[PDB]
Amino acid sequence: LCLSQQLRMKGDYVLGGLFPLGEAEEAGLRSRTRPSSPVCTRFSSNGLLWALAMKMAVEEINNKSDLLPGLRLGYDLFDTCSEPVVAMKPSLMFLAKAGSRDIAAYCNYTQYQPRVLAVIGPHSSELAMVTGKFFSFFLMPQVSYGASMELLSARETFPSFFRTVPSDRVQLTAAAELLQEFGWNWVAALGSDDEYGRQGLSIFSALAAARGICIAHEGLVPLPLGKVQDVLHQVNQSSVQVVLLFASVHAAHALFNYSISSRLSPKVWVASEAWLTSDLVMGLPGMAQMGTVLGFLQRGAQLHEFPQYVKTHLALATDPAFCSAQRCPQCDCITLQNVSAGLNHHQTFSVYAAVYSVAQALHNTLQCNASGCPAQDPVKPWQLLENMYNLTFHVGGLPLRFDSSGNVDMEYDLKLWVWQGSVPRLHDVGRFNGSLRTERLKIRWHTSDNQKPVSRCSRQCQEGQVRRVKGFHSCCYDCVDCEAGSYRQNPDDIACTFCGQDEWSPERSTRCFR
Amino acid sequence: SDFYLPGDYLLGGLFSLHANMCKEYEVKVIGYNLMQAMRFAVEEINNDSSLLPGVLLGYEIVDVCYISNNVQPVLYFLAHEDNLLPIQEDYSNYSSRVVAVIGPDNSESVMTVANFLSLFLLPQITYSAISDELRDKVRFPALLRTTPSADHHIEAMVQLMLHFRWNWIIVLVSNDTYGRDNGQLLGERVARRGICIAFQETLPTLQPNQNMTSEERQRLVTIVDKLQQSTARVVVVFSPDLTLYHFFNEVLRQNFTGAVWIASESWAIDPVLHNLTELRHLGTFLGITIQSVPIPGFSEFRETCNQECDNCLNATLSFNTILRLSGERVVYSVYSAVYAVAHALHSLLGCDKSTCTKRVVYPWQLLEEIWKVNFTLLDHQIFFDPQGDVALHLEIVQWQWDRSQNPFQSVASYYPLQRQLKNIQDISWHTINNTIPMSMCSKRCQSGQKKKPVGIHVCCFECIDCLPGTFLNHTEDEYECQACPNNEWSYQSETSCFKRQ
Ligand SMILES: COC(=O)[C@H](Cc1ccccc1)NC(=O)[C@H](CC(=O)O)NCCCc1ccc(OC)c(O)c1
Repeated sequence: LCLSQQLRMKGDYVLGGLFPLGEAEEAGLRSRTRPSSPVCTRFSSNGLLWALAMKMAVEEINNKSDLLPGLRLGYDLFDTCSEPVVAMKPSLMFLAKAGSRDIAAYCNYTQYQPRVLAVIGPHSSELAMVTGKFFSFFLMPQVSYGASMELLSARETFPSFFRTVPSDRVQLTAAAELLQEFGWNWVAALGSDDEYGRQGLSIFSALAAARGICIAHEGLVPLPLGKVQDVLHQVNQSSVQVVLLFASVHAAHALFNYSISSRLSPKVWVASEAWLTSDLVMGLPGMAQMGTVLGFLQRGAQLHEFPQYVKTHLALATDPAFCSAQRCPQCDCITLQNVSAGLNHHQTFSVYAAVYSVAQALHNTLQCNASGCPAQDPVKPWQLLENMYNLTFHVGGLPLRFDSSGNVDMEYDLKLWVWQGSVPRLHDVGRFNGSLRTERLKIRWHTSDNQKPVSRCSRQCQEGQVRRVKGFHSCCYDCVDCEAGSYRQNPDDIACTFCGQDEWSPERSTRCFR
Repeated sequence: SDFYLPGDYLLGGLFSLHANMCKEYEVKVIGYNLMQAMRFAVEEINNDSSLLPGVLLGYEIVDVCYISNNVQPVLYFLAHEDNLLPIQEDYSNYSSRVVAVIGPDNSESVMTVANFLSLFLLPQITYSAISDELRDKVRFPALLRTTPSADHHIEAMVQLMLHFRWNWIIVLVSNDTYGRDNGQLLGERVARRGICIAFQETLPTLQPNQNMTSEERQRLVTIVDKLQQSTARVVVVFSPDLTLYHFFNEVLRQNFTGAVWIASESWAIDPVLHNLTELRHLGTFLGITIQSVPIPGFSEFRETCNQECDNCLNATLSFNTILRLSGERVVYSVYSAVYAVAHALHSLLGCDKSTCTKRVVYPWQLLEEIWKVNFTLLDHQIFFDPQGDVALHLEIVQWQWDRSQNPFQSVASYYPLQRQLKNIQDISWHTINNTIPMSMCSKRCQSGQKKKPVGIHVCCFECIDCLPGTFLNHTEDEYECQACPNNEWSYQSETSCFKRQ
């Protein structure tokens, strides 16, 4: 076929694009002795899907007369093989002046002239950070699908970063609202042993303290053995019924595999989105015994016409007449057998929206009239940025907005797992848009009597009961009714003291008597 | 000016002269100290004809105060000697303006610069950057460190705690990477050894030049109240220095006393925190830092953008007193880094005592040679472990307030190759009669008295007598009593049974 050659498209303005067209060979991960650019060959469907989706979005912008009237908008896509080393080279290429192969050093770059107008950013948050630190110095506007880490919202370090997916803090505030509204206070929080889960733990630990939720244990579970046994043992020794599992897929898979292997107890699990789309996790045969699973999932329109477009253009890509119309081997050896699994992935909309945003931002920057654009000097990136920072735009007829933190405002659904025998299915229970609404009466529980489980702590005692502090931050108390025959001693002391040989006192007594 | 010196080969240097145009932030004494330290090192290497004959070794230095400006000096170092920088699939034949970079000291900027220099395999040596993830040579192939890792600092803390038998500690962490990562690492280390964390709390980020809000004050008040009511009197602190000035003042306002404070390497040697008079009331202050090695002749040497400093001399002229009393602890890292590059370069050129057969030094070859050096400086062997670390001695210090004495007294020495704490000397405690301070969740039980756990922490247990008809076999179990044989009895709390009908 001839499909790599389509990854570049001339125009009056050009969008840079970063996608994982390939994947690194997990078995090799060759270490480097000499400073050559690494190469990858292993194909992956979803990265190419997003690439085609971008091509589709730019094609739509070119077809329509309303946006960028009479201009030709192009694109320039490159393969980020998940490595910072691989991703950095095209990041530099984006900045080399037109026709050149060189990037001159300067003390300042508001004066400079890069060859692309904006960069559609990489999927993963690690590459998002690495490339954002570089791009933001040049004030190159970067619009990212996929990357959700909240650290990228900080404008003191990422002044030019935007994204069409909500950051983790929205999901975790929804989770905190869920915990508070249901009246649970005593919970355990596990993150995966990667920066996604660890930073999620930081965010959730900060959020919970504002609402009285006291974390019984704040643990991390490894990615690929005694560690999981220790973590689950400490969670089991805690009298916790509600567990937050903000994990990557493989870590959750391992945790549940061992929990089934250990005949673990059933519990309420609150799910990360990455786990919640659980096709390979929910297939574990023992999963039904683990207790009820809830989680917050994005809601957004699918790019309904996408599969037909992919069919059409992969049919065209093998037509030798179309070949009469560069940077990836094995991209030209792809047919629908390889690709036709991910066609429904919602990331395609986020990619689609991303392109639209830049187009609209340029359209507002040029101030093009509906009949045609005014005469203009070639627009610069830092000229887009100031108009883009407060944008409102329409994608598929849906309105969208960037606030100054760079995130889109988008709502979430509460999803519950329902067991059709051995088949688990996702079902809808509620909605979150800054406040939480739930169909409480529609939930089914794992307890034999189908009633809500209880997980909470007494945050104050009464009558001078014996107190013990508990919780990872020491914000819960457990209260003990000191038994008749011993007395409180000091009302803040750890334990009671016994009366004399001929003395006695009642229950909870702060005194001793005869 | 000091920031540039020509030569036949050049070293790049990144130093944080200001806190967080970097001049807008407050000048830091230690940053300027290390800035001049590198100058002394290069002066020595240019003087000694035996180390690099027929070669002048130059340097260029740029300020990196914080995560702000890090991209600029990297692009400025990598240029092809005329501000150009070609985009290549292979850089094997490329002459960068510097052959090596003496990189930053704060983890975020270190990683930021390393991710960029990794493309060219330009060797980077960083001083005093601790984060353990820097041991990953697949993620960071080009990076080496003249400092022990966070692993060793935490292990030294743990062995200090074990030696004086402290089971019950409070951990305070700043609201950023330095606090969070080291708090997690300490959490991993502590649990396996029988020590227990009473609770962990995140300190709110505050600045001495800024007014504290009432919300932040309430947060600090809550933390200090938790400190006040708890039985754990050992406090470990992971924070940059600036946050602490408010914190301790609040601690002083609430009349807290009697704790042992363990300072991590970020603030264990801060002169400014040391200067406050009232900290004497808060108990003993201990810290962990790399050992003093005296650089000979050094002190009387210290007496196109972001390459300047106006405040440095005026701000340093006062704290130079404390520096002169102190042990030059971090200077040796920079000194050794420059000497390591010098030896690797000498052997890369195949140079004799007489002359060097000069060649275009492509940085990847200099990295290949830097991996192999092994030599003595000031009677200490330096060579790189495969992960890129250099085995400097760690040292535990007590803060001493008899002014005009040495302000940071050595009390123990930690050897990393042996992973062991040794040569412990006297620590003068705050206690009423200079006894070792005590902290456990509960007191050790009497004989014949079994242990009953109070919570998740193994460190916490009640004591309960074994009843008549049972005895406690300490040698085999201690959490439950044992029944006496078929014709024996016991007198409640006792270790053994006796014969009775
Ligand atoms: C994010 O940085 C941190 O949180 C802190 C504080 C800091 C912030 C900004 C710039 C520099 C340091 N880092 C450290 O203490 C690093 C460990 C690491 O960061 O890997 N060990 C350095 C100990 C001697 C030191 C020399 C120079 C100093 O200033 C010029 C300074 O403050 C401390």
